[PDB]
Amino acid sequence: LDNQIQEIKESVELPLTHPEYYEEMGIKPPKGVILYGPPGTGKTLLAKAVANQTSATFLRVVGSELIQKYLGDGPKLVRELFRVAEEHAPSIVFIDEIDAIGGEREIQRTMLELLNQLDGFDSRGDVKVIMATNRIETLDPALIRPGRIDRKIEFPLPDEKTKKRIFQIHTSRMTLADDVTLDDLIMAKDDLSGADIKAICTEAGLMALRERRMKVTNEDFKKSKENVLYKK
Amino acid sequence: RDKAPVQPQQSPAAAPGGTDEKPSGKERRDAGDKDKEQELSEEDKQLQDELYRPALEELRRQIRSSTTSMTSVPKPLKFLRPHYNKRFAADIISVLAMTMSGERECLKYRLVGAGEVAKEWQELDDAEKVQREPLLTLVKEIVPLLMEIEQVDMLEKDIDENAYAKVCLYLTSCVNYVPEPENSALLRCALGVFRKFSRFPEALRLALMLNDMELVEDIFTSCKDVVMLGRHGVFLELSEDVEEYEDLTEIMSNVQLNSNFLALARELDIMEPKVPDDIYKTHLENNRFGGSGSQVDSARMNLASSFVNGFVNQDKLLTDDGNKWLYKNKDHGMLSAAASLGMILLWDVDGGLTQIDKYLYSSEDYIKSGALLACGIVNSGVRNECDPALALLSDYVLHNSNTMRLGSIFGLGLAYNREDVLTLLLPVMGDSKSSMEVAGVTALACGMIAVGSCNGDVTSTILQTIMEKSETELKDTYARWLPLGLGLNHLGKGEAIEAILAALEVVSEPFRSFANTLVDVCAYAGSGNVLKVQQLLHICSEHFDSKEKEEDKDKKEKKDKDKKEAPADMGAHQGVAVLGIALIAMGEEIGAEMALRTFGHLLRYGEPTLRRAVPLALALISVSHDADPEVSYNSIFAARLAAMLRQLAQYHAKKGTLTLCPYHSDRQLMSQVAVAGLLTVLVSFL
Repeated sequence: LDNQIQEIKESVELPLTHPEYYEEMGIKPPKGVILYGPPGTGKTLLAKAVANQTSATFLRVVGSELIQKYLGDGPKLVRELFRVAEEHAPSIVFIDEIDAIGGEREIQRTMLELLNQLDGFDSRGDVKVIMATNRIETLDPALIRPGRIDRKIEFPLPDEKTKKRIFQIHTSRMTLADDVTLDDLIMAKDDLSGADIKAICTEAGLMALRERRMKVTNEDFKKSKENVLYKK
Repeated sequence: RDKAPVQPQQSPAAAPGGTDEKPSGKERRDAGDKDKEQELSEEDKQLQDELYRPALEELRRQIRSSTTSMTSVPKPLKFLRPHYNKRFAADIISVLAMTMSGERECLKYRLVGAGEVAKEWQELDDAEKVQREPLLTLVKEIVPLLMEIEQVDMLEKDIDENAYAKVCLYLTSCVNYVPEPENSALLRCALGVFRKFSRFPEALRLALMLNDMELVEDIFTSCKDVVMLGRHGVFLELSEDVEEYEDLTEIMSNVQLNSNFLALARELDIMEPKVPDDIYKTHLENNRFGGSGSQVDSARMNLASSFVNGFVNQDKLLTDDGNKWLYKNKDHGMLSAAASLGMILLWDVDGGLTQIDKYLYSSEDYIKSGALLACGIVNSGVRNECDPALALLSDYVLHNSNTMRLGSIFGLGLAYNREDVLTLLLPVMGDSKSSMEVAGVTALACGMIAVGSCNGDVTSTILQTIMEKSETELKDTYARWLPLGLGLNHLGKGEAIEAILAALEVVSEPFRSFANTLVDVCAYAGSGNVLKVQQLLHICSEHFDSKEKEEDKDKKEKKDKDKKEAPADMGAHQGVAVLGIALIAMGEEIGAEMALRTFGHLLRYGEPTLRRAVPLALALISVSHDADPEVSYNSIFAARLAAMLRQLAQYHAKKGTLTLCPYHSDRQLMSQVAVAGLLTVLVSFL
């Protein structure tokens, strides 16, 4: 995913960073990109959202829970996002785990309000909005043609290779034994996303916490596998 | 092993049992004991017992130092005279001698005020020079000159650890927490160890804090010895104050042996490199001359267009944009616009005379007076523009040469302990014109002449302006800007008792109490003296609402370095100015997100003096984020003061006293536009 991360890096890191080939070029795509992946779970999407945290302002709003937890006030918080995104623009607007549509007719008018209001109706574009969701087919087609004009990226299905690589990244911070092999894991699993391997990591470190040990023998790795293997 | 064989050894009092048992405790002393030394309750009876008694003193200080004590621990060491890179040496020397000698140096440093603690202090100094872990033995031995022989005794090989670490954390913590009288030893012994060492600009910061005349001579024979050159002349001229560059130009005008520091060091060369390279490396467009020079109208934004002209900068189109632009202008705007050509020509000395010569001795009084003001603005070492203005000076009632006294006394103060300009200023303060800016630029000009003096002075200059200040109790603005120059003459002090002398002879009803609190402000430039911070908290609640403004306004001068505590609850107050006080306390700092976060609340106000006051620091603190709060001001208004000040803020965007005076004098903007004729000539802008 090196090209997939350097294309979002070069895509959204062109404004306000390395500006000698952005404002002199006369392009200015002030719309950001749209992220989605079959694994989802915000692991790769947060590993790509963290690639922009180096020199920028980060703003993470996960899901529409803060909207659907009270009376239907509506797009007023989105207008607040337009006044804070207008009076203060370094911040890339990063929205992860978009499960608003999944009332519904008010999500269509705050979707038309963020679509219409996001284009920069009063200025020459003002804020980059990177969107991240789990499924791209459930979203209404109103955000596609008017909103997305620059680029949207798709995540391929590895089946084996980035299951091994995602295992390597999930187990990079953790400690894996020598006898813990990878072929039986990437092979024994059948269409399991990053959340399930994050769950077997969760039973690895959590079941290691059950015995208050930092090391996980193979026998304790299958006995630890039984924890979420029974819980899931 | 178990304590069964070795525990009852302390019960007998036989001398051989001690003289062989104690070496066994030295062999087992690598970890102290098997445990936390729970023998105290059984061996404490041995205190009264007296051959090898210093070894019993070593065991006694070992166990008493081991468990707990504050004064009885180092007594066996001062009576012991220690005698007879290892783990045992790190244990009994490093931590036990570190805490032991630390509490002995603290208890004897605060108790009595002998040579025993000096010998122990030098022995620990050498042993920790062997240990080589800096900043901790240093930070412990700061309080116990001793530090002089400590540094010159320690500084042999390591340069950047002691210099960078010790001088960095001990200079910052010395100006923050340590009182002033030790900073002089920091500066003198740092002058020694930095005199032996290279990288002279650190000793030039020692000249920034010392303000000494021998340091610049030693650093000019030493910078001359090591041949960048013009760059260190540039930040040399930036670092140096008013005194040491004139004493520098008199001793180097005496010899200097090469004529090149007489060429560089006194005029034309902290400007000669910048302006051609500024025109070369920078490229500013014309849509700000045209746009920012297009939203101006109503003869006040026209004054913001004199601000455009003087403070716009490569391109000089608005400078030569036809004529009648100054003819449509007003009188004090004719002063500001006549001085604007002085601001556009801080370079081109030869071109300055041939550009201002048209506006010189013209038909209009403000054109010639603001023209001489321009002559004072354009340079600071020409000193050939004096005679045509100085000869005309005498007016004794109202005449033009009093405005030429504004622009020429103020512009000559920008050009400048002289002994002819103040003797010329004697009939100036003796004249006592109704124009406020006469005594304004008199006090400010003689103060800029007197900033950085040797512990100030109480001479008949400022004594004379105090007596003639209290002579006429009229136009309290005199009682506001005269203490400006008073406190400017107070600047440069290290131990001046001028706060007590003024506490005696400048105290009266509230027409000189602003002078008293101004001497209190300028006499406390900043050190570790938190007694004046709780005094600040106590007198902050005074019923008089101006000593709150300046005395509370001193916060940005006092704690200007430790800016993490500078954000306070001044915005949460409900007085008349306090929000203005914090608003000024922002200043021109780099302006992190917290400062602009304070400008979120300070930006939105209803009073024209605070809404007028916010864009000044809002645009000084930020010199795709500059013009956005400007459009926010366009959303606020769309009066004249706020519009002129917000365009003036657009032009603002695009402990040196030279940057501290202009705005502390500017704290009286809430008056007529006559003061705004002196608002344009602030030299604090780089």
